[PDB]
Amino acid sequence: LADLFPGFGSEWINTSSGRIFARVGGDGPPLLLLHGFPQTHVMWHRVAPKLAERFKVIVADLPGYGWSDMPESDEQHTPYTKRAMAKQLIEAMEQLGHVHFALAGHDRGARVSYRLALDSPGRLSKLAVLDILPTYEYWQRMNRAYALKIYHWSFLAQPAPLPENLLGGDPDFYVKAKLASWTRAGDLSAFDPRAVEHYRIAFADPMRRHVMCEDYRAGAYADFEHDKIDVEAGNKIPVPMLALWGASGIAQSAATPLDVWRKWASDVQGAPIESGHFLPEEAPDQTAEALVRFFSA
Amino acid sequence: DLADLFPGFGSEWINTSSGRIFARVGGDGPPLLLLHGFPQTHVMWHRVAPKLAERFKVIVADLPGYGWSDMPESDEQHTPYTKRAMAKQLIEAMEQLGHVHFALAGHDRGARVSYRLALDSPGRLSKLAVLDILPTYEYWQRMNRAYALKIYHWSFLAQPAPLPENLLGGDPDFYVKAKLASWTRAGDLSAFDPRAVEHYRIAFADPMRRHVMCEDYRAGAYADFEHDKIDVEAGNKIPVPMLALWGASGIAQSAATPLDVWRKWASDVQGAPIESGHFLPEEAPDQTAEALVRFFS
Repeated sequence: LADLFPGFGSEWINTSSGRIFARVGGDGPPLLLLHGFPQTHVMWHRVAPKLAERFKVIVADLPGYGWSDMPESDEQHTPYTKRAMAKQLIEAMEQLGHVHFALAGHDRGARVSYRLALDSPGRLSKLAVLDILPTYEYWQRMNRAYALKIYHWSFLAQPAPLPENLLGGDPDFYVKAKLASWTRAGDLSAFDPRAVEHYRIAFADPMRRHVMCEDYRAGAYADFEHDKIDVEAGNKIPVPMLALWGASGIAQSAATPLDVWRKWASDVQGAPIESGHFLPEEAPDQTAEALVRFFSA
Repeated sequence: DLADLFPGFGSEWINTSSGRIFARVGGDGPPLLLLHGFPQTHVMWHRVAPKLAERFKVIVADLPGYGWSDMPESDEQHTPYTKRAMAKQLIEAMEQLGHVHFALAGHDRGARVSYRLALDSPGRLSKLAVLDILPTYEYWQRMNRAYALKIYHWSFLAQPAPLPENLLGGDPDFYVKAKLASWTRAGDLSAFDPRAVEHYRIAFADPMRRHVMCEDYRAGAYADFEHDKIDVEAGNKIPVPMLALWGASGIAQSAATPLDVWRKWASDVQGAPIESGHFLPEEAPDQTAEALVRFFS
């Protein structure tokens, strides 16, 4: 596997729930970058160097993803709930002395991120979420069109071992299919092939696949419940927030992203980026500039 | 290997313009066509058909593309696996037997053929029974988080080929047994005759058969929904006396109370829950068979 972060260090961060792997580079204010599915921290490899000019960039594999440890799950999928992941990453950052930091997340990582901001807003200076709406909003908008678009939300959340068993026949196919299907172009061309290999290798591990399903199971159940509590309580993220989404990404299929995020966040700016779902890889310069601009003031 | 679960039934290969329909035929008296659904074949009627065959000419047919019926070549609109097209094909099959006016009971996909048949060509039916379905429109209209999770396969199997085909190829025996078991009240395969499960497993082991099933579900997401929508919007009602039976633990009762739903679709509907999961004729053959004989005779 290629080193896609030339000059970044590699940290194995102990937490109570297992080690978090991260690449760490740059200097200045701490900025944690979180990837999503079916990716690993290397999806930031085109934007992290630009970020590392201005920030101490921590490019972490989510709990259970990539090279991070995989806490054993349970019937409530607890360690793979975004609430638990957020707590674990808070612990990780505290291990580095970062008790107040900036956070950009994409996909599942963005769900960790906004849940972090809801649960522990004092930990965040600013938050950026890339190509998501809250889990609640996806489920609340789960009509025929959207159930077909993000079928994987309900397929991967089926009880184990159903998705695991189907995924295990040809894991390569499914990870490449998801990478390809959510880009603007509909193929793998946006990705560095070395990055694709990282994703594919992570996906080839049945335990990693199981964790991804647990993530999606949490997404269907506890995460939704946690979000539901907050929306019905009118709890809003008070952390200044950037919502970026792909013009051809997932979030904009569900609804107008900024409208939605304004219901969840008191201080949110937003911009589309001409991109499919994989903003930092499909549109690295535009994503990097948006993030630098936002986190720099 | 494959047991004969209809001793005394003939076996009929019925030619149609779209390919052969396989059917077991028994009994004498008024014709009654029995259509199975997914992921089964005609043998799912093996426990109720003999009781029916005491009063009816019972034609137990494999749906087009299912079981041993021929598989018409599909197209970009999945036309031959739309319920409208399958209904036309089964009408043609019944005409080959000289049955232009017949009784029809369908389960699952077969019940979708059956009510579409009833909407399109109600002059063909004396009486209709649908087992454990609501119209396809109603499932998509009711689509929400709970139903998406419960009938995730409606959106999974409707994904563009070859995604569900490739995934189902990951563990087809597991998948068909998982569907069979998970939709029963027991949660396991104990309600089924092992020889019937073998029929379903063998049909499901064929990749072409699995592709047809996906074509059926693709139709189910697109054209079938559109056809149903036209009828809802035109206020078209099934005018054939109909019986809606559903499993107290079945697929229909979760989304909406089936008789109240079917009354919006049918002018003359009676209904009863059956103490069973989805597979009424196998989980509750006596109760199902009683209801059907009572309704049809």
